[PDB]
Amino acid sequence: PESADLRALAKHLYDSYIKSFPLTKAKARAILTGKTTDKSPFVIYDMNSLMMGEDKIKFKHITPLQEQSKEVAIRIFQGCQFRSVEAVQEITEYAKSIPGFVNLDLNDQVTLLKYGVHEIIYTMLASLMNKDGVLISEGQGFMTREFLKSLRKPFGDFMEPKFEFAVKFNALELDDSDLAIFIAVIILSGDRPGLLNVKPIEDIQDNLLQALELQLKLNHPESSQLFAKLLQKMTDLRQIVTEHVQLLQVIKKTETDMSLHPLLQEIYKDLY
Amino acid sequence: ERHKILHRLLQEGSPS
Amino acid sequence: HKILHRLLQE
Amino acid sequence: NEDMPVERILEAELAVEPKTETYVEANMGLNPSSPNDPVTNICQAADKQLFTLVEWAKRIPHFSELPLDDQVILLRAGWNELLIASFSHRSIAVKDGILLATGLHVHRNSAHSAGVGAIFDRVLTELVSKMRDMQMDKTELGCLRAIVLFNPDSKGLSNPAEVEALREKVYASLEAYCKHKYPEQPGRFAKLLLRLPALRSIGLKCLEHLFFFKLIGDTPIDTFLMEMLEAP
Ligand SMILES: CN(CCOc1ccc(C[C@@H]2SC(=O)NC2=O)cc1)c1ccccn1
Ligand SMILES: CC1=C(/C=C/C(C)=C\C=C\C(C)=C\C(=O)O)C(C)(C)CCC1
Repeated sequence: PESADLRALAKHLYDSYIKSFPLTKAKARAILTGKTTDKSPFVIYDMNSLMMGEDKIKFKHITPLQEQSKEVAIRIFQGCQFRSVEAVQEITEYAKSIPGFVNLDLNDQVTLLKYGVHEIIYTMLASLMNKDGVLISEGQGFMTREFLKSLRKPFGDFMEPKFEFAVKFNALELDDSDLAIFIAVIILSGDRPGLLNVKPIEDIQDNLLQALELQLKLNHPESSQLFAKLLQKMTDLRQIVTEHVQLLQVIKKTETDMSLHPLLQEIYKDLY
Repeated sequence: ERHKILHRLLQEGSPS
Repeated sequence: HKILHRLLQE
Repeated sequence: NEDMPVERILEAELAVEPKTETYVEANMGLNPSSPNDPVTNICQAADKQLFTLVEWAKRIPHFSELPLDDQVILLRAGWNELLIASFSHRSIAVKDGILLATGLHVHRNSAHSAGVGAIFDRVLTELVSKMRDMQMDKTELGCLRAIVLFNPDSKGLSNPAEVEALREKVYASLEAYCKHKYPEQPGRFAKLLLRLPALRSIGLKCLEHLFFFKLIGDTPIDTFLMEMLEAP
């Protein structure tokens, strides 16, 4: 399209991105560094500390969704699941703000969410991570990488791959306006298994890609081949998702009472 | 497959 | 890895 | 020439097809082996192409200049993707099937009557038809394959940085190539790059199967492949 258009699209996306996602990379980064005086995240680095961060909600109001009694490893696993349930909702809302998306075949809309959701969650998860940990619960806590990595049986390495991706991803130093465009690019992927009408989708992603390139050229002039490097991450995300799915099969085989949240079972069924 | 819950979110959105 | 390696240096 | 000259990448592709002669021995005239199972034919073709893949790697500018142990790491990490991309593209000519390097034409249902459906159906929809619909040329496939070869995240690599820089050298050449040759389509470069996610997830599912063939065996498989197939 035309420049003025690509820039408007960029601005449109950024705004609904601010509207749909509470802890932006900006706010996130604000916390992991030092900015904003009000409350530093409560650091969870071991069993007792988890307890303190957890049972803090015990003082706090009773919302939770698995108040212990069930081993450390599983409480954290179920916590990620619930955070993911929130995320799919924030993501679904953003998707609806992307021009021409709700005008697509309803079955194609769901397929895009089905395969795009986890790729986005892992992309945005990076915004909340540094080399030592990830912010949790709207940034009220900070769970260390060493603690997650020490979990028992198969849970010991369910986050380590995400951290590794985050390290390289953050190396591109994108900001929320860059991310807002990229996420949309991910959602509007014409290669998802099972799509009925590709043409409409690729036509929309085509414009989003042009917007992203311009956005990156203007917002990152000295960053060379950033556009290409960023699209390459789309293949990495693909791997983190199949790898996590494989890890899910394992848990299912070694954990007697697995049980996955309904919205998640819905997404993981017949996936890739 | 169906994905009934995704449909809900797409159609009506998220409640409080 | 014998094969792959042998083929690489000739 | 210019770090990553597009002309040599095409040459590496050209220099190691197919191309006459080969497209006849296993689909019209005689044929060795004489097996009675269709997953076997693809594994045979894969093994054969593994030797050629090394030949190709040496022709891509700067590969053979890298440290020998790094060369090994890269080919062990990208062989299945590099290979899938080759036969996927070679199969544009055919409607709903694949063309192996040993001259064998594998058909859809055959893939089904072997329990390798879907994974085979994804190749036709997610790879072959896409390359066909946008008509990616041999130069573009060569560069995409080169981008894949030079993967910096391959565990164990001695100096990741220098591999990423080669991959960037490739990104630049491809982009220049696309603009010069395909000025009418500005987003062709991104489109070529967005062929890689499907190659990636498809390649991973392919390795999942191969290890669901090693553990059980029964009339096992060719060497070198078994050598590649010992996980990274
Ligand atoms: C380690 N953190 C940060 C969040 O980190 C996440 C890790 C993985 C996911 C994906 C989920 S997990 C699964 O199996 N399936 C999914 O969709 C989502 C978020 C915790 C841990 C406990 C409580 C809250 N936050
Ligand atoms: C596609 C495919 C599979 C594996 C293929 C691999 C790893 C390489 C193929 C290379 C070829 C076919 C090269 C050539 O002939 O040039 C498996 C067996 C899991 C099942 C059926 C679908």
